[PDB]
Amino acid sequence: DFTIQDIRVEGLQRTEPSTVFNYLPVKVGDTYNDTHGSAIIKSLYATGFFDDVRVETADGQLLLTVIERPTIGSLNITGAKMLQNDAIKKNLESFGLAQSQYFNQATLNQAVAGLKEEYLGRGKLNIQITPKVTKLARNRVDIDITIDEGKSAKITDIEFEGNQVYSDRKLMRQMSLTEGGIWTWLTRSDRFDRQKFAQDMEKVTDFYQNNGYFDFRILDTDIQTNEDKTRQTIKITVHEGGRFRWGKVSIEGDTNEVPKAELEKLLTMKPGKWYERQQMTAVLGEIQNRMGSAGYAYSEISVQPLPNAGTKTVDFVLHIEPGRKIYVNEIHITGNNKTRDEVVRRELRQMESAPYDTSKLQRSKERVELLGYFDNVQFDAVPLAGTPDKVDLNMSLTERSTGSLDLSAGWVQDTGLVMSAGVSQDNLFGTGKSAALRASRSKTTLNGSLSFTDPYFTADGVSLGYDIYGKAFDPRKASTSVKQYKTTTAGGGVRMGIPVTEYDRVNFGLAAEHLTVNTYNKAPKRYADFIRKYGKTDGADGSFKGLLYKGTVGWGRNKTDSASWPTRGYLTGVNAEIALPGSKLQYYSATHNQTWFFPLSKTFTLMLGGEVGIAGGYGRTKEIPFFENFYGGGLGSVRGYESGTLGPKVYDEYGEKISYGGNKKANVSAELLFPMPGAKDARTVRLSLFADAGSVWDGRTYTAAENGNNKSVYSENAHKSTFTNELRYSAGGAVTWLSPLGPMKFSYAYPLKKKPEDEIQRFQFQLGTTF
Amino acid sequence: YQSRSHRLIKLEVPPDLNNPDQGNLYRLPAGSGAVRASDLEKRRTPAVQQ
Amino acid sequence: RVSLFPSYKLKIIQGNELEPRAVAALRPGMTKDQVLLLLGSPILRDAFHTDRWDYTFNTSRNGIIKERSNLTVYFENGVLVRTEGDALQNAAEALRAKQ
Amino acid sequence: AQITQDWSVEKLYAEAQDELNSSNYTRAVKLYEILESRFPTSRHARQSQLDTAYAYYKDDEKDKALAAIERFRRLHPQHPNMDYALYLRGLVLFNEDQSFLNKLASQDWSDRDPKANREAYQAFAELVQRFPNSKYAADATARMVKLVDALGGNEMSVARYYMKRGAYIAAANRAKKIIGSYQNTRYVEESLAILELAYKKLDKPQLAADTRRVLETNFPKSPFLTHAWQPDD
Repeated sequence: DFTIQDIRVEGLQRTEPSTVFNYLPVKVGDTYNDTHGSAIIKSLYATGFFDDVRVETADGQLLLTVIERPTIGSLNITGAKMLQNDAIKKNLESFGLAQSQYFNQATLNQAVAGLKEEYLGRGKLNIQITPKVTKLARNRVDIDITIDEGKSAKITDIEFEGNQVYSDRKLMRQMSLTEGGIWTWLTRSDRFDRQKFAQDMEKVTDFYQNNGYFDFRILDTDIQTNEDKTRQTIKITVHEGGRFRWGKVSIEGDTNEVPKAELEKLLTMKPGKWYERQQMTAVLGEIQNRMGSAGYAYSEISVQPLPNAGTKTVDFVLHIEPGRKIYVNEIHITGNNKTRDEVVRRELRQMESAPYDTSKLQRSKERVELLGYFDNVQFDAVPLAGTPDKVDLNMSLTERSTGSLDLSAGWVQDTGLVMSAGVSQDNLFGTGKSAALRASRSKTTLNGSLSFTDPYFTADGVSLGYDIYGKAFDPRKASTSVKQYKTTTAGGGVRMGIPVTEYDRVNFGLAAEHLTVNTYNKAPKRYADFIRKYGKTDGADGSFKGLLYKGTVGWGRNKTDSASWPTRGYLTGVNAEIALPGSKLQYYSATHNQTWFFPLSKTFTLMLGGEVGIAGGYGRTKEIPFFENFYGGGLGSVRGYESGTLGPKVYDEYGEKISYGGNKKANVSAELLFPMPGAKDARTVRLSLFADAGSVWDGRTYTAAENGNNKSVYSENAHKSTFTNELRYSAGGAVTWLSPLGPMKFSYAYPLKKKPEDEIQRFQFQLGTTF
Repeated sequence: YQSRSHRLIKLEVPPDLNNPDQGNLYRLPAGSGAVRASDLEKRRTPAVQQ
Repeated sequence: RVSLFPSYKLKIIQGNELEPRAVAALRPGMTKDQVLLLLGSPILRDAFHTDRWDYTFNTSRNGIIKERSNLTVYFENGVLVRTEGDALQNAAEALRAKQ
Repeated sequence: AQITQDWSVEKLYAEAQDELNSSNYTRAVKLYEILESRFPTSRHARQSQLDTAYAYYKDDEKDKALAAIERFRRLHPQHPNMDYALYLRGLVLFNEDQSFLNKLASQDWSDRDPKANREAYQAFAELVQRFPNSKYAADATARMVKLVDALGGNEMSVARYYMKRGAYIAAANRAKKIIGSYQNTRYVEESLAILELAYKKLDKPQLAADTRRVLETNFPKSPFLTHAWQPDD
């Protein structure tokens, strides 16, 4: 036995002997014969401090001889070709070896082995790894990594065995891995990867079993390299089992609350098509999602095939065994900084203490994510110490910055410079209560706006808000001489939403706008009549002033998977602006919108455009004011000829050409949208080809003008611009670049059915916002 | 109008009611009696020689 | 917020549910652990009347309680003595109708 | 590393602190570890280990701040400046959110989260338990009582939101939790009232009578006796 009395340690440089004294689990005044003789070295070896210590017993002062552990002063990185040196530095720091980090050799060996295995997983086979150790000052050591990558590992031949039932050509063309050819050098479409080959194996087994061939016993995988280990040849052998006809699915088990017939109806299946195994996975997921809305979260479902040879069929029984109805005792919310707790409790479903229903929790998660405040949202399910019937639903939030300053500019094909400024805010450091300022300015447009809304007016939900705008429009500008009239608007209006169902949500809007229109030197036929019927003349000019008490009914839904680079999903909307009587200019205008998408290929996607709009006349005025008419033709409309050139065209002073526009609009669009398959799948540029018609009509006919008619026949019925369903065909490519500094839309389109009066513009481009 | 104005009162109870004490959570001894303090901008330590 | 509008879209809320058949299995003279395992954890249990395990249900829509069914159970000496509530009657009727 | 110029540790520390004073953080942290790499055996090394975590706290990122403060905690467990470590960890984990864009001087503190508030309370409790008498303890106790009041306020807000929807079956449980585990706060004589209202709204007269009796014997003068509870705002 021995009693410790202020033991002295020696052999350190920067370890502050007081600290290592504190780390000793023993101190002065302890009986120690041999008990903790190894406990000291075990505690010291832990936490990474030293590598060799000697301890003995001598005259109350134990001679502690310690040698220090080397320290990784600075990490050096180079030689990365397929990967980046910063990325390898980061996932190596994930294993440690930061600044001086009490460097250990075993950790370095483990790290180099891990990175070597990772590189071997890629298309790199013979890679030289040489980490060098050098002796800098007292304890600093430096590690440098050098990666000697080969060119690549391309595949030579891809062939199968036992393929008595399927042709190998369709096999190799179905796998996500091809062989060397003429169009295969690009994108490096012949590299060998472990995870890629595994995913290809899953793809081919899904292809075999979906087609109706069952059990697909995959014998073995045969990889074969070449000399020097640069080229690779793959060999696969498989085994089929003949097709079957699965038509006798059945469900048996306890269904305490859910009726058996309701689940039986969900068990959709037919004895035809031999089979489709993905359909079986889908119906299993559906029966797990249905049972799990009544309150059975832990319901485990089993399936066992009953194979019957000779007749080549297999039947299915489902021994469902649910139990332990699951409630929701408490649902916490974490990561809710910068935002109120009620603004999240107000939106999510599955209120509290109710049965656990996944069909409602999924809608909850989709609802919270549709707010724009948060990026990542999860819904865990942790049990409680009262495990029978009780779980918890602690959420998880990733707060993203919401408020910012909007200041952008752009360029349009005809006017040119456009501005856009105004502060934006999605959360006034409280509830939703979004407030936004915006004021844009161009060489011909100017429209400021102060907006402030309130998502939840009532308890359930009513989007109420207010706004003020001062829009002003005047086209007296460059070569494109759109009909001459100056307009200036001002006024606000209450906008109120009212959800009718969980998905659809209409919104009503009333507004009181003041408007003043100003003409110019002698006006065309369709302007002088209006200005003498309602306006007041001022010498060789005139103007008009009034009020525009008006309403607005709208409705819009959207289910695309992303704002940019779309996929399956479709935008739809209905709009209607009605000028309620009481003030002058009683008119109304409806609108429609449809942009059906279709992802009929992994790269090629389709879009089915379409919109319809009518602006009828009612009340006092039988006609429709021109400044609230529709302007057919343009980039988004027809993608062909210049904007504002559709509809009727008349002559004015000095033998010029203008266009009024009609109140019967429609157009159908269709493209073939896909990115550039040249370099990679970079989410930066998308390409298409435009194919879309247009239409605009007024119904009347135009024959009297400034002594000259711009139409071939003397009595051209202006009710249409051409034969039945007035239109102008168009076609041409569409180049789109989506850099954050405003979108780039380069559309070059060749016209069709080019009349001798429609001013053509085969090249159209868009730059910025120009809203 | 006599709503709460920072009045710390332990929940008393009449008999035959099984007092809901269950212990208190997030102990507020505040060390002692929950005293207050002020600011001095103590977010840095020079420690040049001291 | 006053004078609410006829915005006919209101989330349905529930409070608790209980299996009907297991209610008939209740027998006087039952211990706490076994009845908790057999019938289910009560969603409402005050701390002022310890012994008063309760089960309720209320499909609510803007304050107006549409349908409800409550089941109570009283304990003493750690053993079931008696129950009450309209849940027994409707449970028996549903068991006689279904089965 | 672009200059890597030989100097004296004193002028390195002076340059570092004067760069910190000039709101320089990205270049500061890269000029902090250089002195301890060149001179590990120095008090300036520990001063650097502290002020780099301080500078990380001065910015929005906190994970690196927690990493650095834990590095210091595990590295020098007996340095006399250990008090600064716990206090800095508490302030970082509290999510101070120091920004004049959202000052909001009121800051009831009932909105941040339960997680960070609970962890900051735990950190400050560890601080006051470790150093009961340091250069700053009363501030720790003040922040601790403020954090427990904020937790009580969060619980009361969650309880209040359910009462405006009809789910009285949940307000009852939440008010029972507040009554039975959240004393020393200010939300006591209101949880009893909301529990009474929830019990009455579910046709349970005995429960409401009993909780109202408890309320009246624990608070002889309260507006909740005459006027029934009513959600504000």
